[PDB]
Amino acid sequence: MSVLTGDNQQRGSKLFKITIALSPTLAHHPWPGLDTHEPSQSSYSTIVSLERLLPEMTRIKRNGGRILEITEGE
Amino acid sequence: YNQSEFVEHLDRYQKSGYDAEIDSYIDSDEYRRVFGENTVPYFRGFKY
Amino acid sequence: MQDAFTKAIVAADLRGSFLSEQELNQLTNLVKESNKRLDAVNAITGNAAEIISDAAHKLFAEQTDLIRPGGNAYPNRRMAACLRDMEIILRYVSYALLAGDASVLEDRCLNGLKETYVALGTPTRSVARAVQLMKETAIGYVNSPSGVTRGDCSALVNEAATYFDKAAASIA
Amino acid sequence: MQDAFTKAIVAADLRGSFLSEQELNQLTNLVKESNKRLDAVNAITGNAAEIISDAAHKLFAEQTDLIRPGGNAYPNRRMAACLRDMEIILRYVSYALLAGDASVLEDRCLNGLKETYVALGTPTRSVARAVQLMKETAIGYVNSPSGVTRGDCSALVNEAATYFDKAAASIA
Amino acid sequence: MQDAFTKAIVAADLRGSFLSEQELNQLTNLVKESNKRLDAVNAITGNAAEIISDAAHKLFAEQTDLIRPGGNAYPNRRMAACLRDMEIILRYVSYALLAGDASVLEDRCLNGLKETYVALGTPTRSVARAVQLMKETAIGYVNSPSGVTRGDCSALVNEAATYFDKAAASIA
Amino acid sequence: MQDAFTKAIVAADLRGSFLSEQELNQLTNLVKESNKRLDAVNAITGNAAEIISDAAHKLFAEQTDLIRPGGNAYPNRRMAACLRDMEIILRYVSYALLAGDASVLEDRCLNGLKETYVALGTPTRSVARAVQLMKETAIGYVNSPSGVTRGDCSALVNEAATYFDKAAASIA
Amino acid sequence: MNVLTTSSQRGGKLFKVTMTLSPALSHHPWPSLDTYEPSQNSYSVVVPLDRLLAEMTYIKNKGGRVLDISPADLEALGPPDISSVAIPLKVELWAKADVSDVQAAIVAAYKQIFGNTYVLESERLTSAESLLRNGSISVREFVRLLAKSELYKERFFFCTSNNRFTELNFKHFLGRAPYNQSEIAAHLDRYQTFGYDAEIDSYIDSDEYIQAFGENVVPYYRGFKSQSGQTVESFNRMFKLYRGDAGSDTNLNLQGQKRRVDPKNLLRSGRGIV
Amino acid sequence: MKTVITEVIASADSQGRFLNNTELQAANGRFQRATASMEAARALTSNADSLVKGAVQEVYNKFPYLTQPGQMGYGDTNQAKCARDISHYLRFITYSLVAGGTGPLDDYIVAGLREVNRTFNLSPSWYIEALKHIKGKVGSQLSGQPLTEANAYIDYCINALS
Amino acid sequence: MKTVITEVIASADSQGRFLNNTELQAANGRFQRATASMEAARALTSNADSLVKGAVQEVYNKFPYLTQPGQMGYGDTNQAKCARDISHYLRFITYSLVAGGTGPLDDYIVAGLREVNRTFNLSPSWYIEALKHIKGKVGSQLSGQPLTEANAYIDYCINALS
Ligand SMILES: CCC1=C(C)/C(=C/C2=NC(=C\c3[nH]c(/C=C4\NC(=O)[C@H](C)[C@H]4CC)c(C)c3CCC(=O)O)/C(CCC(=O)O)=C2C)NC1=O
Ligand SMILES: CCC1=C(C)/C(=C/C2=NC(=C\c3[nH]c(/C=C4\NC(=O)[C@H](C)[C@H]4CC)c(C)c3CCC(=O)O)/C(CCC(=O)O)=C2C)NC1=O
Ligand SMILES: CCC1=C(C)/C(=C/C2=NC(=C\c3[nH]c(/C=C4\NC(=O)[C@H](C)[C@H]4CC)c(C)c3CCC(=O)O)/C(CCC(=O)O)=C2C)NC1=O
Ligand SMILES: CCC1=C(C)/C(=C/C2=NC(=C\c3[nH]c(/C=C4\NC(=O)[C@H](C)[C@H]4CC)c(C)c3CCC(=O)O)/C(CCC(=O)O)=C2C)NC1=O
Ligand SMILES: CCC1=C(C)/C(=C/C2=NC(=C\c3[nH]c(/C=C4\NC(=O)[C@H](C)[C@H]4CC)c(C)c3CCC(=O)O)/C(CCC(=O)O)=C2C)NC1=O
Ligand SMILES: CCC1=C(C)/C(=C/C2=NC(=C\c3[nH]c(/C=C4\NC(=O)[C@H](C)[C@H]4CC)c(C)c3CCC(=O)O)/C(CCC(=O)O)=C2C)NC1=O
Ligand SMILES: CCC1=C(C)/C(=C/C2=NC(=C\c3[nH]c(/C=C4\NC(=O)[C@H](C)[C@H]4CC)c(C)c3CCC(=O)O)/C(CCC(=O)O)=C2C)NC1=O
Ligand SMILES: CCC1=C(C)/C(=C/C2=NC(=C\c3[nH]c(/C=C4\NC(=O)[C@H](C)[C@H]4CC)c(C)c3CCC(=O)O)/C(CCC(=O)O)=C2C)NC1=O
Ligand SMILES: CCC1=C(C)/C(=C/C2=NC(=C\c3[nH]c(/C=C4\NC(=O)[C@H](C)[C@H]4CC)c(C)c3CCC(=O)O)/C(CCC(=O)O)=C2C)NC1=O
Ligand SMILES: CCC1=C(C)/C(=C/C2=NC(=C\c3[nH]c(/C=C4\NC(=O)[C@H](C)[C@H]4CC)c(C)c3CCC(=O)O)/C(CCC(=O)O)=C2C)NC1=O
Ligand SMILES: CCC1=C(C)/C(=C/C2=NC(=C\c3[nH]c(/C=C4\NC(=O)[C@H](C)[C@H]4CC)c(C)c3CCC(=O)O)/C(CCC(=O)O)=C2C)NC1=O
Ligand SMILES: CCC1=C(C)/C(=C/C2=NC(=C\c3[nH]c(/C=C4\NC(=O)[C@H](C)[C@H]4CC)c(C)c3CCC(=O)O)/C(CCC(=O)O)=C2C)NC1=O
Ligand SMILES: CCC1=C(C)/C(=C/C2=NC(=C\c3[nH]c(/C=C4\NC(=O)[C@H](C)[C@H]4CC)c(C)c3CCC(=O)O)/C(CCC(=O)O)=C2C)NC1=O
Ligand SMILES: CCC1=C(C)/C(=C/C2=NC(=C\c3[nH]c(/C=C4\NC(=O)[C@H](C)[C@H]4CC)c(C)c3CCC(=O)O)/C(CCC(=O)O)=C2C)NC1=O
Repeated sequence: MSVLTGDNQQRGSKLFKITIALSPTLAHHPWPGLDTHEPSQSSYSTIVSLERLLPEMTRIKRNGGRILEITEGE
Repeated sequence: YNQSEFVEHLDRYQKSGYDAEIDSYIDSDEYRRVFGENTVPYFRGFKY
Repeated sequence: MQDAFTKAIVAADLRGSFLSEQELNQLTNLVKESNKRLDAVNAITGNAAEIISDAAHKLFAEQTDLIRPGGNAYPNRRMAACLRDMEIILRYVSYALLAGDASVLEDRCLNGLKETYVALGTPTRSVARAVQLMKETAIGYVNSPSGVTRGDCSALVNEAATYFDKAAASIA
Repeated sequence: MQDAFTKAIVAADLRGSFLSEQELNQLTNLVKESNKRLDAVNAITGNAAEIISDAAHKLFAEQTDLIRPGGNAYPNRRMAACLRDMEIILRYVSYALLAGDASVLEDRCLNGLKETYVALGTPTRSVARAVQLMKETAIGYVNSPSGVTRGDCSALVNEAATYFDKAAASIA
Repeated sequence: MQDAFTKAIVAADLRGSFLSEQELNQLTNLVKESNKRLDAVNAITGNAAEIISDAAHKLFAEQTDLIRPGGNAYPNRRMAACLRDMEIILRYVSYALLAGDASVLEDRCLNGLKETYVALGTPTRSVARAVQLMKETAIGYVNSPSGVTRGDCSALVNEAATYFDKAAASIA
Repeated sequence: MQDAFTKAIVAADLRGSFLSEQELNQLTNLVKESNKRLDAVNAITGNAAEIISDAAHKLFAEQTDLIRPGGNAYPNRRMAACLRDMEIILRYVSYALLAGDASVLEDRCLNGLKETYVALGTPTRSVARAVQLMKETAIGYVNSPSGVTRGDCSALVNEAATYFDKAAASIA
Repeated sequence: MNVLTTSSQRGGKLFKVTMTLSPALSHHPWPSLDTYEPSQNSYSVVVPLDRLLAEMTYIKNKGGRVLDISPADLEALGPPDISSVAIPLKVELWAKADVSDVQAAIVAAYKQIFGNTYVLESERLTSAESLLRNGSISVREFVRLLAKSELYKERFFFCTSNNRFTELNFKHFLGRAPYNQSEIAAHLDRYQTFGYDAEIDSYIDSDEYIQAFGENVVPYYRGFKSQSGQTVESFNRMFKLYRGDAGSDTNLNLQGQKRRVDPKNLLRSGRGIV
Repeated sequence: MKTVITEVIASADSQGRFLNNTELQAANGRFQRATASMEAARALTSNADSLVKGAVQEVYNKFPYLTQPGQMGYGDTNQAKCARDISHYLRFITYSLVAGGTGPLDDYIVAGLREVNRTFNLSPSWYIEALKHIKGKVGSQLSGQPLTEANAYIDYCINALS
Repeated sequence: MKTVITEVIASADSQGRFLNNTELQAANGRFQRATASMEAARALTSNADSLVKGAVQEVYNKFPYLTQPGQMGYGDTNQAKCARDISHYLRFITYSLVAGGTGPLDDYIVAGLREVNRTFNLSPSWYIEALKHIKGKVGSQLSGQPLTEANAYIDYCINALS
């Protein structure tokens, strides 16, 4: 389950679980048609280390998806 | 130049045959120094 | 991914058993009707563009709000997304039809789809309708094609319908 | 990637022509012998492990230097790499055999291979030999299998050989 | 080509300077030890054939694969090439030893040598070993010769070793 | 350079062995068919000019772009180069045919040839075709000559073909 | 002397050689000073095996430096066939994986990320694969995990220079050659001040990476096709980078892990500052 | 070039795997199907001349205005390049029939189609109408599984152009 | 689960593409082949009982020592778990026959095989010998394309274990 297992190999310090409403920031299907992503990837839970927290958020917003939540990972 | 060059070339021809004797003139440092790779052979005996 | 045979196998295994003579002959029948099935899948592939186009023309004929400003199939970008989704769904319905099982449709296309559309503000009832129109035309083609041998394809037309109806139900 | 038909098509196109009645019937014959071809590819797949193993046992029987320290099939890591390469080459030879064309073998496997081995210090002559042994055993299997209908497979055995011989030549 | 003095001169010139009193006396010391140096070079010249022969006997004692068919010192032609290379390297090591500088060795012998051997399929590790054996025996001779005045030649034995070790490192 | 016997010998030597009774009789058979082989080589030599000419006429019949300005067989200088290459390749194919081995063809003619042509801008596919036409006509001559004793030359016609096919493959 | 035909005459193994000559071998017959042609600064010649020892000795003496020796017949078989990789097959990992869907991904990430070297079974990253299977991480996430691993560190980083590492990195992670000298430099400076790990992240969180691979697509080759903001000479670099289907990244080469893209070549695409 | 044979081989290779019963079953389909395919191919091959002239004309009959001066169905060169283009399509249809897949169509006509047609002001509608006509006439040259094959590929081109 | 049908669908989906003539030709192979496959399946199904007891015994006859005390062919539980395991293999062989591909074998026996066998001290040699024996007897229960199918899958298991 994206119910993070362990530290999810992030190492680092704290783990924040951040969910975003990703658009085709990521996951455009390789298909010929219009840069969609599966329907069930509307919200994308993801666990990142404290050191990598800021960079990721900057490139999420930059590519247009908007953060929906944020909780410390544990 | 001398009767030694003839004896060396005659002995090489007898030991290694015709093709090795032709290569001995062309791979000589005298050929390389004065014709190089891109100059056609030409008569030289009129210049010291 | 499952097909109709694979489904049989999974249920047999959950009993710890070799396939029942019951299940064997159900699958022998699927092989029996497989030429018809290939024609049915071929009917959709061979008219995919028109099936989408004709569904589309008719969807916007009915729901002229979608193509007004404020509407979810306006401007060109959104219309292209809507046309693309019509194709995606028709595509997974044809896959299910080759397979004899809905799973590829449910797992790769329908799972999460409704919640995507709601997040986006895409009117699901309109999307359901576009799927109903694709069904009408697709089946039209399954039933009236180029020099196919005459026979009865109603079993397959039903099954295709349930795949269209699954998608509609799942989305509305 | 090419197969025997695709090859025909490319040559026809370079003339600007529909396939010659010459080329048509050459391809009709390939379809004629295709059951035999499937058995031949199946002969290799069904004995891949033994073909590699038996080739291997015999390679090191002959060349006991490879398994001494200093040798290119020593220690375990290198032997596993050598066993792996034997499998890779047998694989692409079987692909060529299903295809009726050497191109997948030449393009995905043989292209650059010799220069790789020389860079690595892998003795190419030993690799060539390992390929010759795989050929002997593989063809053995193509010729003497489990309850296949009796007939003449020499044309296919030749063609398989040329794929083994291409690889050997390319590498040595 | 450089010798130990020429090297000093090149470094001085790159400063735009007359030789430093530092460098002067380093060179005065080389002149101080030059009789020993001449004996050391003479030790190698006077036993060149045996140094190569003894290195050789021992190389093939250790690596009996080189003298089997398939091996890089088989047949006579290849053994003669290998014996010739042993001589060539011993020769440039003796030149470096007369010079007090490795440059003639690096520039005329070692430069490109490894890549030559790899192109040829000549096992560089075996060549490195043949060089290590020449070193053992050569130094043996530098240390225990015919009626040379007794003294300490360890500085020169080291320096000779580094030339043997340069060659080995460069080739392996 | 190798011939079919020399090839046997090299493989035997790599085993450290006197020729196998297997290999002996394969070579006894080559001696058995050698009169036919001489006629086959003679067929090519005796019609070399026409084989090149006829191949040529037909190459430019098909590919009228080569003889337009901008084309690689225009002006006279380039046509003479192209005619010359046709002869060179036919020549090394005949050598391989006398030898019973492709090596002279691969080593003296085919090695590097493709990369030469690409550097030059010479269309390799056209060169491959010119080789295919030489093959057709050359074999024509091998099969239908002046008062040669009647028999079966198909084995030799095949082998000649593979030399033509090697060249074509190598170049295209 | 340049690019060759044939191999042998009586029989040989032709080797082609390359050097850098003084005006001692080749000079013009002009009135002053001895000079060789400027474009034959490094010259190459193909010599059969016997004449070979004699030639190398001569060249070294009269001043030249041998740059390479390589058999002619290696070098006659062209440049790699690229059909398999002009346009590849994409592999992408779906939301509810199928049990072997996920098997497909792992084998491919391995091949692509590790550059076709063998990863033996003792070697594989099993705990990490566990994670992908359960969906805890995604395909891009997993791809980052392999790069920071010892196996990746060990075959590609520890034993080669930074120039080489970065050049491999572009090939593996991004599928394309490195476009500029600036790219090399920009990266080397990052490794130097933020460490290895920060530097690894920089290809996997990049905009270029994100567009093409998104998050569920295994990185695949894409440099044999025209891309955006790619200098033109980066399509010839790709041939230098990938040597054919049977070629691989290999740190086990006799000469070791080395370059493949000439430093001179990179500068042709532009030089600035920083 | 996409054929049943190349597809299964591609799928094996990409998993580092020998061809297995799944892949050989697939190949048997392609081989079993060759007879119908190749009958379609022979019929389309010998009728090519007239199929092309029939479709060319039909483009002008359906788009009458094309044949007026200042238009793209006027003068020898336009009308010549048209016949040629339909001939290219029929040629690749026969190739796809013979090859056992859409590869020849995908590689030589579909890849790039729209960019080319858009730069040169060529309307797909013409080409669809050429193909619709070819489909009408091929109804009486073939029947059964050869017709189904011919249809499969003609329709494939029409979808590529919509 | 790998079948001809799932494979072609997977390949279409991954290129965002409707099934085309290439993919439908493939499917026809799988359907044409079902008769031979399913005959093999029925024969292996009804003989299961004896095929299993035959192979179990043969493991002990080829590895006599297994049946001595302190060994892994001794006592009711080992010998019971053995019969079961061969029965699992035959079961998945029939499934692979019916399914039109190796999927059932790949997913339920091959994935993980070596790790499991290595932790539990189970030698593949036994299992190969069980299967070699099953292959011997299936020579006279089937013939023609049903035998070829049975063989294909038995051999597939033997290669998985080598
Ligand atoms: C797994 C296969 C798959 C499906 C099914 C899929 C659906 C899907 N449809 C989307 C958007 C969309 N879908 C539509 C569809 C419609 N608009 C209407 O008014 C009509 C009722 C309807 C057409 C019948 C529109 C307009 C958008 C764009 C919404 C926006 O960005 O405002 C998006 C957001 C990403 C994007 O815009 O590319 C997804 C993921 N994506 C997938 O990968
Ligand atoms: C075309 C084939 C051919 C022949 C026949 C030949 C003969 C020949 N013999 C020569 C020398 C010689 N030949 C001899 C031979 C002899 N000395 C004696 O006392 C004996 C009576 C006799 C041996 C039976 C000697 C001793 C020399 C060396 C003379 C010198 O340099 O002082 C030389 C001078 C070049 C050289 O020394 O290599 C030639 C050209 N050269 C050739 O190319
Ligand atoms: C290339 C992949 C492929 C296809 C498409 C294929 C089709 C195919 N359809 C067939 C029959 C048929 N197909 C149909 C289909 C229909 N009948 C109707 O009236 C409906 C309009 C339509 C409903 C789908 C019927 C009724 C038959 C004859 C009965 C049968 O064979 O089952 C047959 C048996 C031969 C024949 O009777 O013509 C084949 C081979 N075979 C293949 O290998
Ligand atoms: C699952 C993929 C698949 C396979 C493997 C396949 C095999 C297959 N092999 C066949 C025939 C055969 N196969 C062989 C093969 C051989 N004969 C020999 O003596 C050699 C030892 C061996 C050489 C390869 C021969 C001789 C025939 C009979 C002639 C023919 O049908 O061409 C036939 C025709 C029916 C029969 O006569 O049994 C089939 C269906 N069909 C398939 O769909
Ligand atoms: C600048 C001074 C100089 C050096 C150092 C030199 C090395 C050199 N060694 C060569 C060959 C060779 N070198 C060896 C040496 C060995 N074989 C073994 O197995 C041993 C490990 C090793 C002896 C210790 C052999 C066997 C060949 C012949 C390779 C062949 O032709 O197959 C060749 C190829 C040309 C030829 O065969 O004459 C060169 C250029 N050439 C030079 O001009
Ligand atoms: C023809 C060229 C030439 C040579 C070879 C030469 C040798 C030479 N070696 C000498 C000394 C010597 N040579 C050595 C050498 C050694 N001592 C050892 O115990 C080692 C075994 C060996 C190490 C290399 C020693 C220790 C001395 C005495 C100290 C010295 O003069 O530096 C001397 C000084 C006179 C003497 O003490 O005998 C000369 C002239 N002179 C020359 O012109
Ligand atoms: C060892 C025996 C041998 C061979 C085989 C050989 C091939 C060869 N062909 C060459 C050129 C050529 N070869 C051709 C051949 C062709 N042009 C076409 O369009 C056709 C496809 C094809 C004729 C069928 C042409 C046109 C050139 C000149 C290329 C140029 O200079 O632009 C050259 C460059 C040197 C020269 O032009 O003389 C070589 C070395 N040389 C040899 O010594
Ligand atoms: C000067 C070099 C030289 C040549 C050329 C040569 C030819 C030669 N060809 C011969 C036979 C023959 N040659 C052929 C050749 C052919 N049969 C055909 O139908 C084909 C058109 C053609 C294929 C190449 C055949 C069939 C025989 C008789 C069988 C045999 O002796 O092997 C014979 C045996 C005597 C005879 O039966 O006439 C000789 C001596 N001998 C030589 O010393
Ligand atoms: C085809 C006609 C042709 C050209 C153009 C040519 C250039 C050329 N310049 C050379 C060297 C050189 N060129 C220079 C030139 C300069 N040094 C400076 O600092 C200045 C910036 C610059 C003068 C404006 C120098 C100093 C060298 C010697 C480099 C060295 O050996 O260290 C060399 C190496 C061979 C030699 O030294 O003779 C070549 C081939 N050679 C040719 O055959
Ligand atoms: C951070 C270190 C770490 C842990 C601890 C971990 C646990 C873990 N166990 C998993 C599955 C699993 N774990 C088990 C374990 C068991 N089954 C049983 O019946 C027993 C009670 C038990 C063994 C004692 C099984 C059977 C699965 C596979 C479930 C399935 O796919 O159906 C998965 C899903 C991904 C996968 O299958 O690889 C994770 C993430 N993953 C990690 O990265
Ligand atoms: C493997 C470990 C490693 C080393 C050793 C390394 C060297 C290295 N030095 C570089 C640049 C550089 N190196 C220097 C160094 C100097 N400039 C001078 O004038 C002095 C003589 C000298 C300092 C003592 C300069 C100035 C540059 C920048 C050159 C430029 O961009 O113009 C570059 C190009 C990339 C970059 O600029 O970051 C590399 C790869 N890179 C590595 O990864
Ligand atoms: C495209 C398909 C493909 C092929 C064919 C391939 C060949 C290949 N073989 C390799 C190594 C190897 N190959 C061998 C093979 C052998 N050693 C011997 O002594 C025998 C003569 C021979 C076995 C018959 C060995 C020992 C190595 C390891 C060399 C080393 O690291 O020292 C490597 C270096 C990467 C690695 O070790 O994984 C490649 C790329 N790679 C590929 O991707
Ligand atoms: C290999 C497959 C392939 C196809 C399909 C193809 C199509 C194609 N059609 C073209 C032009 C053309 N195509 C047509 C087509 C027509 N004119 C009419 O009378 C009708 C309306 C219509 C036929 C239905 C015309 C008039 C041109 C000339 C356009 C121009 O250059 O202005 C061109 C531009 C190059 C040229 O002028 O020839 C291409 C590439 N090219 C290919 O290589
Ligand atoms: C779904 C497919 C599937 C397979 C194939 C399978 C194999 C399998 N065999 C097992 C044990 C076993 N397997 C055997 C096998 C044998 N003993 C003998 O008498 C013979 C030598 C041999 C039969 C040839 C034995 C003795 C054990 C008990 C091992 C133990 O727990 O010590 C176990 C450990 C769990 C258990 O104890 O049951 C597994 C998972 N499990 C599966 O789920």
